[PDB]
Amino acid sequence: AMQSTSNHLWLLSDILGQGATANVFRGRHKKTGDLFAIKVFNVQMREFEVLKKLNHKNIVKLFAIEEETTTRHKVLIMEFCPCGSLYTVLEEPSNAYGLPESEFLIVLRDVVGGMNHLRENGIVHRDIKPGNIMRVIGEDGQSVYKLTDFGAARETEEYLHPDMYERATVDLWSIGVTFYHAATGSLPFRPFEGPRRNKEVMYKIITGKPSGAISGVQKAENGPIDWSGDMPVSCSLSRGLQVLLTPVLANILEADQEKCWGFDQFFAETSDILHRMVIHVFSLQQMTAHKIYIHSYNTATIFHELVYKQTKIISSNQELIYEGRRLVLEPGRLAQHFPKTTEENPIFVVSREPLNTIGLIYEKISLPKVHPRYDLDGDASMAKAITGVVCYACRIASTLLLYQELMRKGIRWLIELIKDDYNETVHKKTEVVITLDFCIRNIEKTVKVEISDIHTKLLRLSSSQGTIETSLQDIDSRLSPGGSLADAWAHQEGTHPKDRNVEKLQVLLNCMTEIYYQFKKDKAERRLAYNEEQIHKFDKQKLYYHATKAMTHFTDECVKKYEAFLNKSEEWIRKMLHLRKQLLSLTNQCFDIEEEVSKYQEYTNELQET
Ligand SMILES: CCOC(=O)c1cc2c(=O)c3cc(C(C)C)ccc3oc2nc1N
Repeated sequence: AMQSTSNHLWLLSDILGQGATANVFRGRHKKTGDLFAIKVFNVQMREFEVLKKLNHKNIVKLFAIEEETTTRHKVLIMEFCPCGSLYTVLEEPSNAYGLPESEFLIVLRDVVGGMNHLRENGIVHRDIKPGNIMRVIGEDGQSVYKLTDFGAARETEEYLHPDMYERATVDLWSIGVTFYHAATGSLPFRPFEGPRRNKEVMYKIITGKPSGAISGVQKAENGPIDWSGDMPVSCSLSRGLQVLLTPVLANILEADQEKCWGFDQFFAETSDILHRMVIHVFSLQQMTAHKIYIHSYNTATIFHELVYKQTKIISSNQELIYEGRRLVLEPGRLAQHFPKTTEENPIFVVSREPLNTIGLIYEKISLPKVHPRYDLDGDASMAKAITGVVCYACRIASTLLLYQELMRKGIRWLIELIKDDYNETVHKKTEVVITLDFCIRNIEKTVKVEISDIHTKLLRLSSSQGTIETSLQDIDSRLSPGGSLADAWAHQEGTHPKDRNVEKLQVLLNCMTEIYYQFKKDKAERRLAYNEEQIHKFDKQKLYYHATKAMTHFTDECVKKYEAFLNKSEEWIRKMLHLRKQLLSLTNQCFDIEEEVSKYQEYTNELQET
């Protein structure tokens, strides 16, 4: 069967949504064949017309309105979103523990712009949720998010207000729940098992929320509630974004609506975050990657303060390396004039004073046990959770490999940087002995024409200078490829891209995703055949074997060699800082000596009787 209008037609199997006042399917155009969303509604045209006049990038554009053939049902033709809704995107195991940062900033940008455009024209939306946010591919390949379903008539639950759960600011609540869900991959207020079951406990978590906290989870049967005003360790965003995002959520999820943040200050603080640029920085001594969110007009002084807040490194000790060479940021240089940085090519921050080692902080997760009981909904949910765990193992393994590669590149540049400091001091020593060993014979040039006070002390300069000479060659001996500061252990420890460990985990991940997606098809068709049933259980045992092999290769290879590379890197960090301290001493001694040679080059020239 298929219904139609004057210009469109649509089957019934291609159904996307159904209500009591309208029914939404996908359909074509009789004259063009393009795909459109069709809301067959099953006076009121007043608000339909003013909604038809809208035109914004982040709004599902309501095209036209027509009449159906059989019944004169007033239908609405809308824009079709093949990629689905944000709720659909948050169910792919790649986003099980949070969206990527670039996609998260896209969501925050399009949602805020769409809501501002609705308040600007005076349209209210009660339940803003990931289901009401659609995804459409833009002309530049990047996702574009559009709003829909704002205006209906009736007769979710986890996104309601404490005033409303007993059955704008009230809508800003569902925004904070949506943004926490998109950033963490999970709901902020989770009772034990489904919130639909412990609906009475949900009211306890919402109204009894302490100020400043954003999360509350009950991890046991009738147990307690773990509160936190901080993002979980499994969050996909960087700490530079979490520090700017957390106060927004904490002050828009405020219980008493008298102290909600308000949309005006909300739109201002969000636009402040979106107008910022990102600068990738990598702490070589701490082995940590960072993303500094700074405005295009701030100075390098504020940049050093943000690096301090992420690393506890005093701005007076921050020394920067970029593309092999030094990087001196003037205290007034604007941020938009810095060198452009990526995750693969960041700015390296190092301090002359010793720093502790951290590495990568991730939450150790195990595999959940698979239930041999045949259950379409149970195995579909189990497959989703276990595939998201392997996705998390893929992301951590790729991050560990990037850390090791950035350590290898940063260490190489640091050694070639110390080499330049060495060749600078030798150039200065050779610049001052050219007058020391010269003026000492200028003295004896006058002797053959008391004075021993100069000689018996000037010889104490070359005495204290040859000690620097043998101390410089000892420093150079460590910079030799066989010295104590070798560069080969980085090529011997840890994992390399030629190992292709990330590709092996992604291959097992694609097999698990194929099985999970087939389980997603099985859950819909609530009954399977005998042969399809055996295939379902065969692939479930294959899910266990796939994830077991993935976790085994991850811990017994990716993690183990990473810990060995990091542990061997800490002793090289200590020895490197020891060499920089000695070289700085041998450097300043040449300066304190060159002022004495300049002091005695003129004392030997007395006044003459002329
Ligand atoms: C009332 C507003 O609803 C839309 O406007 C709209 C919605 C959707 C979808 O939820 C959708 C879902 C899927 C999967 C569940 C299979 C696939 C394609 C979809 O495409 C959509 N297009 C729309 N225009």
